Amino acid sequence: ISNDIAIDLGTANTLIYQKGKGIVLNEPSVVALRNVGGRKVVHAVGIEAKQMLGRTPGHMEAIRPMRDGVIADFEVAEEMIKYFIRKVHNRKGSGNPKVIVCVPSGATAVERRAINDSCLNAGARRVGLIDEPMAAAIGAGLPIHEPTGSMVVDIGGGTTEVAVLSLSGIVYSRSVRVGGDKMDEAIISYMRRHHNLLIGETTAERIKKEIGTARAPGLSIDVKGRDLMQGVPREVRISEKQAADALAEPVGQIVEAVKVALEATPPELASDIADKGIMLTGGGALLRGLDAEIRDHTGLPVTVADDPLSCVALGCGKVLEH
Ligand SMILES: Nc1ncnc2c1ncn2[C@@H]1O[C@H](COP(=O)(O)OP(=O)(O)O)[C@@H](O)[C@H]1O
Ligand SMILES: N=C(N)SCc1ccc(Cl)c(Cl)c1
Ligand SMILES: [Mg+2]
Repeated sequence: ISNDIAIDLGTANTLIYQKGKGIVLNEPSVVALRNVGGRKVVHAVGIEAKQMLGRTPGHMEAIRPMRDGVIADFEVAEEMIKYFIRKVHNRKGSGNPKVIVCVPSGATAVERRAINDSCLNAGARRVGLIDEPMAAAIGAGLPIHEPTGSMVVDIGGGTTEVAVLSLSGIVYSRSVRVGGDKMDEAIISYMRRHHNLLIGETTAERIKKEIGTARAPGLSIDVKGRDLMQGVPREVRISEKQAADALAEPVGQIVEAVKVALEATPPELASDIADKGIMLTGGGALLRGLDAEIRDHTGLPVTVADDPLSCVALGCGKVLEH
């Protein structure tokens, strides 16, 4: 029994894999803070904190400290990390925990040092950082040890990360701040402007999951929220076609990010990718029809990973075990 862990520190969700056990934590990357005196104290982390989004009293806030793929608040991020690490600790396990944390290509030296330090402050004896797209690829079952290039497109909350890998190494990587959050935000903007209804970010995510799609059909759901002009609560019906229209902008931006990456690919790797095509991972890959949109605009085969939300955690878990 071990306390060694591998951590997917996502913009929206954090997952921990524990050596010998598998994925033992999967919670929103959210911290709720309460004002006391002039100080902010940690009130909740993870599942409860996300439920507080859009629902806080004045003396509280709920924050996503990694929301845009950068560390927005080092102290809150460190509190989040230490909370999750402490939550999975097994008193029956060995000490001197080794901790692997997945790092997106664009993370800065300052951010990497901060994550290292948070892990040490949580009781880690050793901290290893591994490249996140390597983790995503391994978790998606890509044979990244082969010479032939593989492309992974990882659509998360706050970012989409594209990488080309070969022989166990990253050859190209690019990050854009378009992903699941931009999709939610487009649905929010759509509801405001077309239906005069103000909706919360959690409701927007629910709409995206239930009726969202990258391609117009159709079916309909009830959407409740705040009236734009007068403020009274009310509800409207929204269809798949409407949701498609809402999501078209961020979908197009994701497709463009994939095109930009492809365009940077040198000849031999382009040949490789022309054969194998593109692997989608991340929760954004669950958007109905996104694979088809990418295929259509690139002319390349597009596959959706098995269990796209868990690919990175599964991948670094594999690395942890070996
Ligand atoms: N069924 C779904 N359809 C579309 N998007 C989804 C679905 N399920 C989850 N998502 C989105 O995936 C994103 C989370 O992806 P994830 O890979 O966990 O991101 P991160 O690693 O950055 O935390 C969120 O924007 C979430 O709303
Ligand atoms: N994992 C993501 N793709 S976004 C959050 C994030 C940002 C910087 C670092 Cl070092 C880390 Cl470890 C994590
Ligand atoms: Mg991720």
